[PDB]
Amino acid sequence: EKALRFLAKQTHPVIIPSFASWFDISKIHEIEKRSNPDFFNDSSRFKTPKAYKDTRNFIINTYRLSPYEYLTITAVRRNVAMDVASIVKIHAFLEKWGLINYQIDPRTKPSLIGPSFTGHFQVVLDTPQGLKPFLP
Amino acid sequence: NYEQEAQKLEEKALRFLAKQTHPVIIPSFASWFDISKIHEIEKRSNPDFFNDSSRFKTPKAYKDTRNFIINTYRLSPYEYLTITAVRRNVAMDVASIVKIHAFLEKWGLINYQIDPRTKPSLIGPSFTGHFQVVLDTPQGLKPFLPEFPVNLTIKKNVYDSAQDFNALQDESRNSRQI
Amino acid sequence: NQLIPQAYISNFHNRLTNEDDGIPIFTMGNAVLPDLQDQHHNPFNILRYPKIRDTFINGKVVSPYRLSGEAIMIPITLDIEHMGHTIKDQFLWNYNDDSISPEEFASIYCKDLDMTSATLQTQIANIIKEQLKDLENIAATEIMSDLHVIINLTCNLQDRFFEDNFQWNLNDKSLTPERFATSIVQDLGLTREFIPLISQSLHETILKIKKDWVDGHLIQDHVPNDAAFGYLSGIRSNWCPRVEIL
Amino acid sequence: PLNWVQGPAIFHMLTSPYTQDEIINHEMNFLKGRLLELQEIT
Amino acid sequence: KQKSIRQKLINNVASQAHHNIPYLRDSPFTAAAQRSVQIRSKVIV
Amino acid sequence: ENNGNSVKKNWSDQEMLLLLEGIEMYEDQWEKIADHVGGHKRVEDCIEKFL
Amino acid sequence: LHPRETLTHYLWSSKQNELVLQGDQYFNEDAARTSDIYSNNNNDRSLMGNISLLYSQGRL
Amino acid sequence: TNWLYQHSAACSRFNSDLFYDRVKVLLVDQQGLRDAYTNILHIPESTQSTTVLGWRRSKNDSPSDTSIVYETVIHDNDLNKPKTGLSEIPKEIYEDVVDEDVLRAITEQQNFEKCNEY
Amino acid sequence: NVFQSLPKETARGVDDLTRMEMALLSGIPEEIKWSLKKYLTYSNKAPYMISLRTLPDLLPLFKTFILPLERIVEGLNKSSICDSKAMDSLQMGLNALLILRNLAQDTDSVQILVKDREIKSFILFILKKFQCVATGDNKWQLYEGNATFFNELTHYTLDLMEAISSYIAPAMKDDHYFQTLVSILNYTKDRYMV
Repeated sequence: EKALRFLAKQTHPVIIPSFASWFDISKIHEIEKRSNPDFFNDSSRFKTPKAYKDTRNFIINTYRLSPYEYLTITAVRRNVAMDVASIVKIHAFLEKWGLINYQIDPRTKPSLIGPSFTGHFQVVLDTPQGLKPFLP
Repeated sequence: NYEQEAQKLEEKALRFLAKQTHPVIIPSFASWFDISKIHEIEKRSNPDFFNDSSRFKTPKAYKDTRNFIINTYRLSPYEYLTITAVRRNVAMDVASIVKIHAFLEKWGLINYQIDPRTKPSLIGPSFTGHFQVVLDTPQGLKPFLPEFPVNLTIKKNVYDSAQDFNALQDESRNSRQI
Repeated sequence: NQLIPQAYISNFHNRLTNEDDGIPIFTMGNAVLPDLQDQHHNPFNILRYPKIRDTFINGKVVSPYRLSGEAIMIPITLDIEHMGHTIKDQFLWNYNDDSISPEEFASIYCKDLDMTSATLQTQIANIIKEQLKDLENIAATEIMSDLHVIINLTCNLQDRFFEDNFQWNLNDKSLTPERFATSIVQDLGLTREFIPLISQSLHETILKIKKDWVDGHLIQDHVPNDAAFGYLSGIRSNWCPRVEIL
Repeated sequence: PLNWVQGPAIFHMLTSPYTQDEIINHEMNFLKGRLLELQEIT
Repeated sequence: KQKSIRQKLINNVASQAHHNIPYLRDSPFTAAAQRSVQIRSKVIV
Repeated sequence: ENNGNSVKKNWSDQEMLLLLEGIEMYEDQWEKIADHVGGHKRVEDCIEKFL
Repeated sequence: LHPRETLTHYLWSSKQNELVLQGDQYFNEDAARTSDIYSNNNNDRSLMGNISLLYSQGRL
Repeated sequence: TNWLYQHSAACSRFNSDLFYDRVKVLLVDQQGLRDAYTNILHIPESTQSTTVLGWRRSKNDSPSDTSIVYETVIHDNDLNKPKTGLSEIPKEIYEDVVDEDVLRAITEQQNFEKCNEY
Repeated sequence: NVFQSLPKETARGVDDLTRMEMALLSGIPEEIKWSLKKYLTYSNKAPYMISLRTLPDLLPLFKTFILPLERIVEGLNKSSICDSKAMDSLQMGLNALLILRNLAQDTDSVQILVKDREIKSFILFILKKFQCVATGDNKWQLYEGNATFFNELTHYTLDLMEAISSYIAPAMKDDHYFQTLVSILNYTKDRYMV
């Protein structure tokens, strides 16, 4: 009633992996019902399933509008009025099944700032009679 | 296209490698440790992360702060790493990060007071062999490829003997021939 | 010969009082560090970098200091003026753990600052004892009944003030706020020092709100304001984070 | 409380036999050459 | 001169022979002999 | 000659001659042998070549 | 009674005792006056690797 | 109308804006940072190859040689299938699935991901 | 200038006693061999350095080698020691048993060994198996090829029983130590053991 136009006008075409062929864009079913069951078994007044429908549609279509960039958690939090503790659940759920961060430019994914990786560094051993190299 | 993308990935991977200039000495009894996986000595000395008692102490956060401490030590080996320098960068409670720092200093993985000029050198294992460490592809330098198991040696390096393996001399002595 | 010893340099306090490095602890090619550039196996080459002969010239020699079913996290602020220079920082504390005493943390924290005045330790430990004993039965709560409060949040770090808005459910315990601040700083590209400083500025607000659920017991679970997309169907979100330099 | 102390002189002989009768003379020489060197410290 | 250096080499490599070679210091009888030479004498009363 | 020779473990006749000159000189003192070879060889290789 | 873990014991211990008896064959008269110990026997690796240690102890 | 498209386009512009912010400062302008507490150049983790796989042995060509060749290498399997992790899912969930070749594709992707070692 | 004021006492790495104490606490087997050899040398030549009165966190570090030797003694009636991995554990256990035998002639390293209620279970176990050898009972007949593994196993236990018996000075009626040794005395032919 409102998203038909939005899927029609400005959405880049659908790319979906083979182990996501069980996905249903219309309604939900038992996989999403048993993975995160808090939206269904009366957790609160807020977590009714129709809001879950609206948020999963908004996330997957927001990835449809730009399939070559990583959809981050903050950029969907700007216009989804829901718990951040459930935005994280739905976002990790949809990324986990390879739907909405599947085929992207790999230099778009946010990585946490940190020091370099020292695994290829050379270590030498402090043997009690010398300094033999550490070569397994 | 595959050869050019492989050469491109090799170039922009050697661009980010953190080349070694300082040797790192660990004590011989702490040779059980590996950067990648968690050993059973760490699982019985710090059980608070593996009992699933609290929510703020998972093995993933343990491994992240452990690799953080060891990687910020080995890039500057000559400098004594302190607790306050680590506490401002990692988000854990203070007691646990003090436990992990005292653990890593107990085994001599960090902060190992030694002067290697007053000890000899040895040849323990065999002489020859193409010792090649196998890393992973850093996801972020992968090719774009809008629609291939190529392995690439980044840095070749030869050593004549263990005495120049211990001091990081790569037969550059043809430059400085004394 | 010709090998550097593995330790014995602890040039940390001079970078605390460098006045170029933006450290808020004290008051009174074109790269900078060779962590991506080889030097062709001469250590002398590392003396061309201007922050590294700073740690060989101005360095000193240090001696190494030598040494429950549910954690309860309590944020602790620290604000002490002492001989012109001050100390303003913040850290969490595990109330259920007692493996380290605040006297021992005061002896450790005073040793990196290179004060060892033997009376800063007592003052720091008394402030920590005070802020722990003031909050012993306010962070041990068992909150139910779906509060879902709104949170404005600010962070002060050297005229680079962080501020954001979000809806929070403090009834489920799935989302660690340290993981939340990690997800923020991964996205905005900030330095790693904002990783504790947001979460340490969040738990306090959690026990500010928890406070009103227990002390005055004011429920006031009435319309957390939204933008008619999620929970409360107005017509069928709030804001976004930012870093403002004042 | 730590005290960095020099350890005792342990007689590690160069050649190591296994029968006792090939050892006792060397160990007597070690006991003499250690206790005479140590007696002057008192 | 190289004979006198080879004597000092062989009479200090073969003179240990049970602490460097792995398959000799792991035999029963060598380990038992090295263990039995280290027996401290019994204290009467 | 005075020039730096080729890649090591070649042992040209000049270096063999100077090694044997050093052994006739000093009878010990392998630092004073290894510099008399030319100083671009270690003690631990002059002893491995004289044996 | 049980033949498996005594034949494995035989195949282990006979091999180990053969290695122990063949731990002494390069210390003869005319096997040490010649040159086929020091040169080219990196296959052996046992001696001529102690020379980095024995000079550092002053023995020579 | 004109609500939901406007909101989703604003989300995508905000996403690309955060990307163009985070890519210039860290990697392009000065290629890293500098921690003030420790003299360590911070770098984004995506260019760093987090794990380390097994070792490999060999021998040099000429016998009776003493030289050591220490080196590194990269490795991956096929470098095109991504790492959308299905192994962090228990095996009791996806057994009321609709098809059987869907189950085969899930097991194929999981057996691909468990071949991180070589 | 900063590389001139190094403390001379710590510029060799760690000291050897902490090296020996950490080497056993790890799991590297050759470094365990080195640590036990050096503990044996220091126990023979200067036992007061490894006096249990001084270093209290050292006796469980030997219990963790001596206590899994009971399974080996149980399985020693057949040719159990097949590979080169169980034998190394056997030799480490016998060497740690010798170290605790050598520390038990001190009269201050002895009361800590007596007050432990688990070393005496091992002594009683070894003596019960040697009583099964000395009587000739059909249960647990000794395999002869393991006999040199067992013989020096039972000379290092009696020397503990010779040292701790003064602290078992109240003798009961139906005692197992007294019954076992009075069974052993009829069998043996060693002057030292008698």
